[PDB]
Amino acid sequence: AAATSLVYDTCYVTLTERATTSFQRQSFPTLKGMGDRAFQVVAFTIQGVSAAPLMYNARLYNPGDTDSVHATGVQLMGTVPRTVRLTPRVGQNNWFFGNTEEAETILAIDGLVSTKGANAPSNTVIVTGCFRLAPSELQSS
Amino acid sequence: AAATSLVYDTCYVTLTERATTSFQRQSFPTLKGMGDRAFQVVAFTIQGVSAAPLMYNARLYNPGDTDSVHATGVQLMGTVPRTVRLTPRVGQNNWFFGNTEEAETILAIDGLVSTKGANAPSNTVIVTGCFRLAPSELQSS
Amino acid sequence: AAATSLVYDTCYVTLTERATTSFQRQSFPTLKGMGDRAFQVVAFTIQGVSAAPLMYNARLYNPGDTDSVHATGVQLMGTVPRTVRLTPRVGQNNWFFGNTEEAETILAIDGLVSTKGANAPSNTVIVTGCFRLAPSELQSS
Amino acid sequence: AAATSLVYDTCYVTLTERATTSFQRQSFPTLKGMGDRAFQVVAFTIQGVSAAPLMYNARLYNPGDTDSVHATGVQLMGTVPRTVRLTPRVGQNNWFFGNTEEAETILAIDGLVSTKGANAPSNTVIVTGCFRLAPSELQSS
Amino acid sequence: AAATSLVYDTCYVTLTERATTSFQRQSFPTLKGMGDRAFQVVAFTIQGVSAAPLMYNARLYNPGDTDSVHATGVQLMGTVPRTVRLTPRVGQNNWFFGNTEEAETILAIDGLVSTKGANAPSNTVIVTGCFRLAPSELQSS
Amino acid sequence: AAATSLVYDTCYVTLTERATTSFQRQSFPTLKGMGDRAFQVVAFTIQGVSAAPLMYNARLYNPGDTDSVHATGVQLMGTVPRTVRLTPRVGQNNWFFGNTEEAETILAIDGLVSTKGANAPSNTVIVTGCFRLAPSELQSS
Amino acid sequence: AAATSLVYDTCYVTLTERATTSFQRQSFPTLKGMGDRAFQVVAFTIQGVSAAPLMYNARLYNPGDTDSVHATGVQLMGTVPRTVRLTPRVGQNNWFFGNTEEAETILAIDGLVSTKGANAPSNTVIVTGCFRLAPSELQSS
Amino acid sequence: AAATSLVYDTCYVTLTERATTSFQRQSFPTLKGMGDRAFQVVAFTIQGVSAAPLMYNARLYNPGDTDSVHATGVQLMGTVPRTVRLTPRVGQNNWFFGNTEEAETILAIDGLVSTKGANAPSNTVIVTGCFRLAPSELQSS
Repeated sequence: AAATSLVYDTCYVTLTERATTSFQRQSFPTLKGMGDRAFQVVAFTIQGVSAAPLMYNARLYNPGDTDSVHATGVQLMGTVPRTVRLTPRVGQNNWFFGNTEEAETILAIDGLVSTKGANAPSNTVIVTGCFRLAPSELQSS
Repeated sequence: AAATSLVYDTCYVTLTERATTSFQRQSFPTLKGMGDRAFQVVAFTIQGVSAAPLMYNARLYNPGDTDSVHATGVQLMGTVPRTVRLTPRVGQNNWFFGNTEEAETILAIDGLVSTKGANAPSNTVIVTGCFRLAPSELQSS
Repeated sequence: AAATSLVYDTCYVTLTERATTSFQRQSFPTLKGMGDRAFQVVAFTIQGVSAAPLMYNARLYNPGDTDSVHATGVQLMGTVPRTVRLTPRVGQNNWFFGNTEEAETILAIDGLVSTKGANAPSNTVIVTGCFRLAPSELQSS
Repeated sequence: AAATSLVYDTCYVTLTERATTSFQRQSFPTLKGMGDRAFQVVAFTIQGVSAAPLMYNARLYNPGDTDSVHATGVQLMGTVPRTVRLTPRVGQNNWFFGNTEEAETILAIDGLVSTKGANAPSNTVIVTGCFRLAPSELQSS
Repeated sequence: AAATSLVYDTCYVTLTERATTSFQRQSFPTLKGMGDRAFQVVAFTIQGVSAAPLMYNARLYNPGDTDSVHATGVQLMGTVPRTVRLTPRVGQNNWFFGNTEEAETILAIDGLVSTKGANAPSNTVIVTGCFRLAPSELQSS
Repeated sequence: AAATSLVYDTCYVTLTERATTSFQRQSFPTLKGMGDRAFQVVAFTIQGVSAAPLMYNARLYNPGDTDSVHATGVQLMGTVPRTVRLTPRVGQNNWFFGNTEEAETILAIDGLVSTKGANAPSNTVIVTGCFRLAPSELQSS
Repeated sequence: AAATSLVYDTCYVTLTERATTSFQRQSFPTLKGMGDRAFQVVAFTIQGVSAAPLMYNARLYNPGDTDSVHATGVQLMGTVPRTVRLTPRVGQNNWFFGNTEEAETILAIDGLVSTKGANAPSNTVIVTGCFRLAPSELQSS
Repeated sequence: AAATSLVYDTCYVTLTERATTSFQRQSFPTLKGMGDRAFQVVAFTIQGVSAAPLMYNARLYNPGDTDSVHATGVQLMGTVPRTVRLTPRVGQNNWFFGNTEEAETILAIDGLVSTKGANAPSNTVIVTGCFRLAPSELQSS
């Protein structure tokens, strides 16, 4: 019997008006280089500052889905950091197997503007994931 | 943070002796036209009347499965409405992502006869689903 | 007996100085495409950010009224999201019948400026409605 | 001060496959001939027998609406009486003023079939309303 | 969030034998000049003195109704003030939107005589309304 | 005996650097058009946003005074709404008689700058008064 | 309503140094011949004896995954039976639908050696699965 | 030590007037294909619908008996499903060894008519068995 580990990884980014920013396995330091060991999304924390009015929407993906099974819903962005926590419930947190490709999408954050055609002001978003890890699937000699 | 909504949708149908009736996303009014927002099956209620002896079997599908992961098992049909409730347990209720195709199967109900080659008498079945809905995955301007 | 469903829908917008933004049935994704089934306003949540000083006033309409029966009263807008909740009491929440036209007004938000003739700075408003839904009024075959 | 009266009225009918049966003020004996005194729907009880499989859907109207604000949802009909009770909640029970026209619709019951083009078998439906009555609006001499 | 105000307004009148006296928005001082802000009837108090036998009947109207949804029922009038209180229950107190026309009817009081063709003796009636007020629907600059 | 009513009225404004903005009877919708009925200041709520550093000072006047008997003291203004409540104690809340002139001053708000000769940046202030109202002083026929 | 059955199935094997032994649906007697009825992994018990030092690693697969979502982690093997229990948590136990192919992988056990190129000594492993079974998806006549 | 499994299997049928329908090992999906592992009857549930008056009698057999050691006794059949549960007590539930032949009889249901020579109307019967299973009797390599 080998106990499950728990880790917090974190990348960040600047959002773009009519675009979606993808956070894949490679986006999270530890997950990117931990090797062949499965993992699961426990919770995600999203902090966000924008120089001017601006919205976003963080969406959690299940492994191999073409679209997100969970989301935070549009969030406003002020000139001050504001945090939102996304938590998957049953059926929104299937485990990603050990060999999940580096480019696999985990969390995607859409950028949105309320005035047609407008462009996103300066803005930053810090995304922190909380993941469980099953035992390493080691190689024999 | 945006709370999960809960909705009851309902279609119906006449079953056919050696056929399976599929209830897809489009079969449920609200789900059909709610747009890009994920959902999950909470419970299903099946009512059924048959003019003569006749059986059926409601089966719950997970998203994208070729076969059902849960079922009610064959049920008899009398000349009076009789209700059965199907409830998914963990692993039988994965969430369907927001962009799930309209033709995706959710619940399938097989029609059965106990005498070889016989045909199904007049019969109706009312199917009501209970679904959870994640936040809408809106578009930017 | 068929239980009432509860749903959260949400659109957003940029307000204009001496104009009123109308949120009609079509403005809410689920309501827009759920078909012929009545609904009622439970509560409305309004979040708002403005790049510079700016006011607004959300007003709830009863079905078919020429004017709003409830309102939040003018609200100030800062460079940071600030939420206000509008809740109808008895007589301010009559049900909208199933066939309510898509263009029917539910919530209207006026934009206001404190200096004569001034124009509204960049601003966004996220509006979330909480609605009850009566059973679907289905068609026969 | 004059206390509110409470009355139970009741008509019945045979439903038709792709038609809607309207129960108007005139359909209820007492309401039809009580004169100029307002009233309100408290509850409705619907009993139903059908010689063969058949569905129906009772829908409550508010005064002067073009469509129903409440409904029971489709109900199955067996060869034995089965009762359903419809109860309006706030916003679904506005009072009908004393001079409400005899032809005003209160409850409408749709008839439905699960097989395209089929016809409704023998069937009866007993509808009982429970209404509150405000004081009579009498005439002077 | 802006709290609801509560106000007591009051007009009076002499009743006429086979006539109905209408108390419209303009009849109540504050309501007449408060501007664009919705309101609701909480309770009405009616005091009445008559030099000789005489009856009356106060009736509450919902907004835009052609007839009253509530009433006190005929009341006798003595040579001494006698008060009656009319209180709307759910469905008899819908809110009047902010722009309700000044001539809109709220309470109507019928005058009645027990002897055919007789005329009403000297009489006065003091009517006091209790109303809730939603926030003012202000104009922008 | 006629109970005292309680009302919330509200106007707003943009402040000017070395000027005082007066809120008179006419500035409050209901008070402006309620007619001949006395009133008293219960409390005042002042919200304020400023695009840049800026101060203000709300001062309550007694009826007919040449200067304010109460004040909030200078308040700072940030890029986010900040509320302050002014409440009169005994001797600072004398009643204004029914015929108080429309131009009578109730609350005055001074605008202030910390750098000599500087000008006030964009700014808005929402002022809400809470007033008690004595019975209407009606006219005879 | 038909209750879920619970079954224990068990196969065994000799592990090979740099190879992975797959336990598919066919490997478990009952599952192999039970027909079209879905099932789920509850727990797995692995017993193991090795004539000389030797390691192994049991890994649980979700249905249709290319890699395992759970594992026991490398385990040592002595000259005496030693048991380890593998239990899936949420997201590691999705149900396998009724028509799951006989060759579908459920549990895979890797064989490992600590000295490069060495070969595995005599060894046996007994694997017992605990599975839940949904109702049979029967055929009509 | 290996725990006993518990399974629910279920077949169905149309009964014939003066005939006995046998449910053998092969009639139950799981039992038919589970291989060499003994089992025992825990309980049997029998549901039954008949288009017209008709009787039946379910009888439990011990392994290898020429006649049933337990029975439900004649049961009436209505136009509505009616369930009966048969439970063996000690001496009526001997275990069937692993190699029990597929054609071995477990439960037999006689069809009966109350009028001499009459024929059975349309009818269906759903039979569900509850069985305990001893460990599999596996083969060596």
